[PDB]
Formats: sequence, C-alpha cells, structure tokens
Amino acid sequence: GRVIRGQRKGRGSIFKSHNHHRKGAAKLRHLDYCEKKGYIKGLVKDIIHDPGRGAPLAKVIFKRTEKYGKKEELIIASEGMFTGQYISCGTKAPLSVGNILPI
Amino acid sequence: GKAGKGTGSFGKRNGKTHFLCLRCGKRSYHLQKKKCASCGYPSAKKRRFNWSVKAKRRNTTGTGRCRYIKTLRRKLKNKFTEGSTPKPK
Amino acid sequence: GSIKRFRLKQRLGKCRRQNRPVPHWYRLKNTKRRHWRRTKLGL
Amino acid sequence: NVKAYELRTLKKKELLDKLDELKKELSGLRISKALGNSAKNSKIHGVRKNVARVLTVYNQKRKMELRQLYKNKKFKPYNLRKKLTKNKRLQLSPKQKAAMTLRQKKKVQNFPQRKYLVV
Amino acid sequence: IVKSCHSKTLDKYGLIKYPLTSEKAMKKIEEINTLVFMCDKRANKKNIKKSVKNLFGIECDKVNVLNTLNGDKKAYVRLSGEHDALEVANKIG
RNA sequence: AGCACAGUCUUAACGAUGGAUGUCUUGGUUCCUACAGCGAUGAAGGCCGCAGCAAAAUGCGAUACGCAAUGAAAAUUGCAGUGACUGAAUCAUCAGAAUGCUGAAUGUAAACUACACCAAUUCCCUGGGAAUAGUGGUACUCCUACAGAAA
RNA sequence: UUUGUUUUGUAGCAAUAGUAAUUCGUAAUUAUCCGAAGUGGUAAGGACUAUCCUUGAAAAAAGGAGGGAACGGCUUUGUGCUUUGCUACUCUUAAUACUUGUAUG
RNA sequence: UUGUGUUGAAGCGAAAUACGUGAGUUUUCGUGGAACAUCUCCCUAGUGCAGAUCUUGGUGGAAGUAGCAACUAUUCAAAUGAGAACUUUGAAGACUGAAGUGGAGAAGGGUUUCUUGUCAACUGUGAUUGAACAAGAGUUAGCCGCUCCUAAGGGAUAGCUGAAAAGUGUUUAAAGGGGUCCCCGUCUCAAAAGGGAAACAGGUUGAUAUUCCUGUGCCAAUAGUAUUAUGAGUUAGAUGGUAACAUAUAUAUAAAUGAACUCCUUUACAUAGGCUUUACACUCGGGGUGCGUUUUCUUUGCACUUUACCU
RNA sequence: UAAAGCUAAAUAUAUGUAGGAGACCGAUAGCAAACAAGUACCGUGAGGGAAAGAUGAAAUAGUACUCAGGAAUGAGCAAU
RNA sequence: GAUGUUAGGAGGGCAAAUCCGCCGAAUUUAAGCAUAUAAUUAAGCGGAAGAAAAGAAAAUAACUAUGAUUCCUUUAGUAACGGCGAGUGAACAAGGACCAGCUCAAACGGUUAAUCCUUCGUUUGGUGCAAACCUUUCGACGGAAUUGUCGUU
Repeated sequence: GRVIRGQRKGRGSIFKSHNHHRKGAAKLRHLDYCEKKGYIKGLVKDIIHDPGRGAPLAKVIFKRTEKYGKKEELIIASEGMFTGQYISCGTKAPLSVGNILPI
Repeated sequence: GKAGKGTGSFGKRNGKTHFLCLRCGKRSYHLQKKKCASCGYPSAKKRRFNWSVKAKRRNTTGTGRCRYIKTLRRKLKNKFTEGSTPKPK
Repeated sequence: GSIKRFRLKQRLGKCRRQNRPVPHWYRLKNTKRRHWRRTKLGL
Repeated sequence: NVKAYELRTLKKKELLDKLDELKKELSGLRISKALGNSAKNSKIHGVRKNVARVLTVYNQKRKMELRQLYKNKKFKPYNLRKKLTKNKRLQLSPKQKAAMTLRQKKKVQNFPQRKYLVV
Repeated sequence: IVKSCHSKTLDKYGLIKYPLTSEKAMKKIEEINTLVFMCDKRANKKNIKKSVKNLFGIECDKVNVLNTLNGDKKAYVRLSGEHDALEVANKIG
C-alpha cells in the first residue's frame, strides 16, 4: 500500500497550522520576585480575537519593575474582564475574577 | 476540459523552471530551489555520477580551454629555472 | 519581454551577432544560423 | 612607424604624452571611419602592435622602477616569490629530506658504503 | 601584492572610441542641436561626461547613456544657450 | 509533303533519378614504450571579449588570431597596407612581460553588472603638478608565535 | 476702517499653447470661443448599517509626545566654577563668496 | 612462388558458336582512369542472404488521386512590374461594432522593429508581398520600474546527528548599532500587481519618448567660515476666543528651545447593502464656424466650439 | 615477542600527454565524431545526440566570347 | 581558555586508468525459491601517489628446518565451505623477479635543556649577462620545552 492520510500529517507540509493572522502565544507573566511575594497590577488595554481559537485574548500592559518601561502580555481572558480594569497577579493578589493567583 | 491534458495545457507553458547557472552556463539552474540540476552550483563539488560516462566525458577536463595547464605542459622537458632567459645574441 | 537583465540582454545581442553570414571575401578564398521563429536559443 | 629601440629608452613623460595623443589621433581616424572614408585602415594594426611593443617595455619599465625599491629583503611580495607548482612549493627541501639524525650520521659518516672487487 | 604594470582602468582613450555618423546622429544636431557619440560598455555617466569637458570646451547640459545590443554604449551630450551647437558640426565633421 | 490508333506488357540502345561498387584516407582501433597530477602564487570548467574588412572552428586576453627574447630566416597577401636589400615578413622555440568577468570563490549578494567597511587610492620628476565616484584589503576552519582584557 | 450698488476676468495657469472656417507671396492675420442644464455609465471619496464558531499581513520609513541632561555674549582673577565693567541678543528660510576630492542626481 | 598494368588496372553495363552439372570460371565490346592478381603450396577470418512486422538509405503503384470547406464578400479603374484574384492608390459594397483582428497591457519570444534593396528557397494557389533574404540603423530617465522593506518561505551561522554525503536551524549567541558605561540586537535572500521621495503639458523621429526639445515644477542630498536679509522669540522662548476652535501670507505662512530613557500614531488592510459628493463619460435647446435628398414639404437632414502638473 | 611508527626495489595502470608499431577497419566500417563532433538539433530538467570525405596534374587552367531570353538558363560556327 | 581586518602559514576545488578506506544492491544461477550465488561486485561517500597499499614476525613449520613485504610459475580447482544442492575455495613448502633495513617507548647530561623554533643584522666562496640559486655563520633577540627535546643506546 501507500502512506495513509493520518500518516502524512506528521510530515507537516500542508498540515502545519494556518497561523498567519494569529496575534501571539497566550502566556501568563513570567515568574518574578514581585509576583512571588505580592500583587503586581497590569491594565487590560484591549480585548482581541485570535483567529485560531474561540476564546478572546486580553492585551494586558504591565509596568516593568527592573527598568523604566511597560510590557505587553497576551493572556486568555476570563469571562467578565473588561478594557480598563486592573488585574492583580501574585501571591498576595485579592481573590477576584481575572486575578492571577497561586493555586 | 478545454485546457486539456495535451494541446490545451501546452498553452499554459510560460514562465521557466531553470535558468543559466553562471557556473555551468547551462539552462539548468532551478530558480525556486536555487540549485543547478547539471552541477549543483551552490554546493562546492561538481556533481558528477559514474552512471553517466557521456555526461562525465562532455564536461571533463580538456573539453574546455585549459588556460593554465596547457602552458604548464611541455615545461618538464625544458626544466628551465624560473626567471631564466635565453642567452642574448 | 521589455524588461530584462543585463546578462540576458548581452547574451541576446551575442546570439544576434552570431547570426550573420560568412564574409564575402572569406568565402571568395555558415551552418549555425538560427531563425527567431524556427529554433529558440533556449534562454 | 616607430620600432623597438627608438622608444625603448625615451623619457617616460614623453612616452605618456605621445601615447595619450596617438589614441586621440586613432579616434580622429575613427571619425572618418564612421564617416564614408576608410582609406587609413591598414596602419592601425601597425600602431596597435607598436603600442604592445612600447608597452611590453613600459610595463617592464615600471617593473624595474618599482622592483629596485623592493629588491631582495627575504619578504618578497606574493607575485615576486617563485611560481613553482603548489606541490613543489609545499615539498620538503632536499636538505630537510636528507636530514639525518646524529646516530645514523655517526654510523655512516665514520663507516661508509664503498666499492670493492671480487676475483 | 605589488602590481608592476600600469593600471588597466579605462581612461577616455578606451572609454570613448568614436562618435556616430548616423542620420539620427546628424538630424537632431540640424534641428534642435543635441549631439551623439559612442563609448565603451564599462563607462558610466560621469566617466563619459569627463571627456566633453576634458578634451573640449563645450558646456554639458547633460550626458545621456544607452546600452546597445552590439556591446557598446551610446552617449548623448547637450549644450546650453551660451554656445551654439552649429560649429560643433563644422569643426568635427 | 505523307504514314502510323491509344493504353498495358516484354526486349535492346541511349539518357534521368539514386548513390551502390571499385580505388583512394592528414581518421579510428588495439598493443608496446616513457613520463605524470593542477589549485587561494587563484585550478578544471563557464561566460565576455580580441583581427582593417572576421560568422564558426583554431589561437589569444585590454600588450587580446598576438608582445618581448632565442634559432631559422625575408614576405604577409583574397584586397588593402606593412616589411632587409637582419631583434624587421613568416615559421619554430618559448624561460621574460602580460594574463578581462567568474568559478574551490573566499567582504555581503545574485534571473541584481546591487550593496558594504578599512587604508581615500594611483601616476608624473627625484619636496612640487594631475586622474579621479576612481585601486588593494576584509570568508570559514585550523597551526605556530604575539597582544591587551578575565577568576 | 466695514457693509451694500456698478466696471475687468472663460477664479488665479488660460491662450498666446492646442483645435477649427474663409481669404491670401508661398509666409499670415482674420473672427468666434455662450447661457445654461439633463441622464447616471465608470471611478474615487464620505458618513453609515449589517455579517462572521471567517475579525480579514508585516517591516523599511516618517511623525507626535511624556521627561528634563544642556541655554544671553565681549574681556578680565584664581582654579567647566564665584567674581569685577558694558549689555544691545539668539535662532529659524533663502542664499552670497574662500576652504576639503570636483560638493548633485 | 610469378605475373598483368597509361600501349589503360580494379569496378560497372551489355554480351559469348566459351567451359562446368553447379556454385561459378574465362573471354568480347563499351565505359572507366589507377592500381590488380597468384589455382604453386599453405596461413588466416568481422568470409557467401530473399525473408527476421530485420537496420540504414533510396524509390514505387496508390495518384495528378484524397484534398487546399470555420471566421457572411467582394467589385470597377489606375500604378509598378517580365508576369497581378490575394503588392500599392482612388471609387464602391460590406465587416469588426462598445465584451473589437482598437489603444496601452505582463509572462514568453529576441531584432521579428525602422529604412533601403531584393526573390535561390519559404510565404501549402499566385506573389512584384512578407514576421523570408541582404546591407545599414534604431531603445537617451534624479521623477517610469528594478534597486530598498518585509510575507508565504529559501539558503546559511552556532551547535547537534551522520563514515561522509547530508538533516535541523538557538536545542548552555562570549553575536553588529545607539547614545555616553549602559541599552538594543542571528546573518542573508525572497514581491517589475503588497509597502514606497519626487513630473506635467505641448512638440519632435523612417524607427525612442510623461526618457529627446520648449516651458514650467517637484524630491532627496549638500563639509568648515565672513556677509545679508526676513520673520519671530528674547537683556531662557506668543495669541485670542465664556467654547469648540484657531493662531507667522517674508520670493516660501520658517521663525511658540531641548539629551538619555519611554509611550503612541501613520505605513496598515475583510465582505455585503444602499445613500450621498465630485471628477470623467454621455446628452439637450437656442449663440460662432461647413456639406444635402427637395418630381413634393421645409428657421430644412446633419456637421466643427479645449486647458496638464502648479494654490 | 601483540596492543606505537617509517621504509626504496621487483608490481598495476579502459586516465592525461608524448612516441612506435599491427596478418586490425577502409566513410551504413573504424571512436558517437576522417568534416565547423559531443557540433547542429530535441527535452523544463537529469539527459539524449546525428547526418555530412573524393573535380582536376594544375583552378597561379573553375568556364572567356556570341546568340536567344526579364531572368533563370539553353545553344554555338566560340572556349580551359 | 575567548577575541583578533596582529605576524607568518595550511585545508577547501578539479582530475581517476592503476591505488586506499567506508557504504552497499538487485538483475542472474539454482531450470521454482527463501540460505546460497550474483558479490565482500555495480551504484553512492570520502582520500593519495607516480605508483599507492604492504612490509621487518606475538611468521611458518615439525624438517638435516626456513627468515620483512610485494609480484610471477606452482601448490590448486587442492584442504575446506555449501538446501554438502547449484556453486564457492585458500594457505605452507618449492622454483624465480627484486632484495637495506630501521626508530619512537625506560638509563645516564641534574657540577648546568646539554635540545628545538621565530626574527633581525655581518660574512665562506661560487657556478649564471641577468633574474635567481647553491653554499655560508658570528651571533643577538624573542620564545617552546622540566606535564620531557636532544646528546645515550
């Protein structure tokens, strides 16, 4: 016989993900001392649609603490967060919808 | 259909697969993958194969000009020392 | 086409120049002639 | 119609002047050549070979004028060193190839191979 | 590396080979006074321009360049209103 | 000026078409003999050029169907023109000079004659005049020295 | 210095270029060039509405900003700093002319 | 071994009161114009053709036959020429017909372009024609494109595998710039329809034109000093408006400071639907400039009147 | 006397070059190529790949002249 | 170690008939075919020379013994291997061509690293018209080397 359709998928020629318009990988903030010992609040500037997935993404701006500057993080938005709210990430973050907390 | 298997589709034959291949000069330089089908120009080697004595013989050494080795020939008989000249009259 | 590369145009000119007949004085003492419509120079 | 030795030694500046103007004269011929006249055509071969004859000496002339600056000095430029084949250049010199360690040197030197005769 | 021979870079004696005598080379001089000459393929605009103000005292409004199918370059030169381009035919021929 | 029927077939003589046969052979083939590599000092190969008239092949490289030198030794010739009356016309040899763009190609590129950086470079006379948008160097790996920085 | 009423202009190029009719050595002057509108064929723009379990590129390049390192001169003291007298001043656009390669393409 | 050849060898065509039984052999005539035998005996082999849908080449009957059938369609006169249904000119009849055998178009072609000459072959009839043949000539850009940017992606670097060839491309970047130590940071290629410095009109050639010429512009670039001016702001920087808003008309409306560091915006984006504006397109009647049926009617049928880039 | 190393001769050479030969082939043969042959030409490409020698001693004897034809050509009382 | 637009150098590619490593078939034969054979071949990858490779016994022999390697004659289609089928297949001695043998690894210089290389200068004389080349040696400088070069076998 010949190589079957499911077998040809791992080669990844035409079966690679159509990702031309994707906005970026949805990742939480990288672990930092500030996140390990308390809240750091980032402002969700905008809520975008990532073409691949059905879940909208949140463009959260965090003001970096090691240098002057802001940092953009793309986080999967929970249902209820809105543009302009402040989202607390860390051990001492209050337990509210959208906040990033240790489990 | 109308641009069928033969004559109809032969009308779509515009735009080329190969070009001049500055190393060989043959119209065998693949343009999409940028590699000569005759010698594999981007690779350092010459891309010969022992299963084609015709292909080996039509581009072996001596089929060209031999600008240097032809002059270097007929010198081992003379055994002249470099920089030497014949004695003046 | 109207737009072409320098090497291609130079080769076209050389192939045009190589298409003239043998000089009369030389003949008084050629086989590789192409027609643009008959045989394509493959460039 | 200039020949070898009448321009073999003449002053280099005058050489350059005459060479510069003779090519302008060649183009002056070319005016009429492109025009309806071709009556001067056969001497261009002689002028062209005189150019090579003058220049096979002029390049050699600049050659002495520049090599007498850098003569010898053990660190000859790339062109000035010997142009043997690459294998011959990279080969061991005869002295290095016949180099002989002190042990077998004192062997042979004191105790040579030498002729004889059998009756 | 020390080169002993003199440079093979092409001066005007080697860039510019001859002018044209084509009817097109004459008609524009006759009508609106634009001039035609011919040169080597490796020359450039200002390499050619150097001849016109190097061998001759004639103003160059511009030099225009063209690459012929025969392996040479055709150059065009112009003048300004200071100099008439009529004696530039009688003197040159 | 007169006569044959036509066609088809057969025979002979002479022709047409064709290129067999024979005879030629600056070619091939096989064997024997001898020498043997070339290349970053830029090879093989590929392009582009070079002749008064010059397409191919052959030869050559901006000195471009050939320069210099050496031996023989005076034509080149299709026309032109150039040559002694032997460094001159042509052969042969070929050591000197020169050897375009590429190509291992090696500054980055390449269906680009595109783009860099560093010495602005090179020529004239033996310190003063010019050419100029115009020369060389700069791959990767490795070896021997050297260097100033480091834990 | 404002508002209204009258005269010039095919709003400013612009007619003189282009085009056009009758004469006229074989070269010219001639005169017009006007009021307006009507259909929506094609393009583009604008403000909108709707659709998506489809949300419909990037970079070169350019701009704006927050911030406040540095901001008036001549000469004079000691060591970029206090200081003594006078205060005319500084930039933006266009260049003018000498100097580096020749300073456009 | 021993012969024939320019006083004509080999070969070839026709033949012979020739010999053999036969493969053949030997002669004659013609042609041929240079070599040829040996049967005296032997040695040797790529040594004998009617076939193999045999190989190569040449040539037949078919046969002056099939056929020269899409695209409605040609006609009269003249010129050239040896020669004209298919070359040119004039008249007519028609066609393409707004989605064109029309202008510009890319890919592909490569001189087929232009002028002159020309007809050996080709132009499946003719041919004086021609995209054929021959000799010359012709392609002009700061503004049109490439060149620059990045995309789908390609190559390569470090590594890591593999005998290598090759595979993959940060899998422990000690990897180029900025400002004045720090910050940032794989390289390179990939679009002549994506992004993008800046041009229009008129004219000109046998053949090029937003490239040449005339005029008028536009964009990018431009090293150190002494003169000028303009405008501003000043002895380190304005204006009003209850407001939105706006704010410098010198040749040009330039003239309201600014580092490191950072944050935005432009580039920069789908589809459908209608509404609207403007330019272009077309059209309408009476004004300025020409042709016509009219045995019969006519203010009669119709026809020629513009304005780029630049504010 | 292993787990280190070097070494010339006799040996082989369908390659390149240069010589010399042959009970070899004699232009459908012999190399594909006696010649402008790995050429013309075909295929996008890897590749495929021909045909084609002979006047004469001398063209430094290659057809002068005439006639008929537009010319090609033909004919001759003409010519190598 | 990193880094050098530091000084001096090497490798890359072409070419293969002979030669040296790797990798590696199948057609075929067996009248089928699977081990076997084709074949340790063809194709593929890499590396040298005028030759290469092998080569100075951890070798044969069993004799009255030979003495590096290679090649020729032979051993020999033999010993042996093998659906013991098809097929495959050496070695020793013997006769010849040729015939050269050697050095690293430990000891001692430790009353003197005694060794090696780089660079820069002088000169011992010379064949060559020349260009260049063969010889020449006082050195000095800078290194390498004691984690071991040479003297010593």
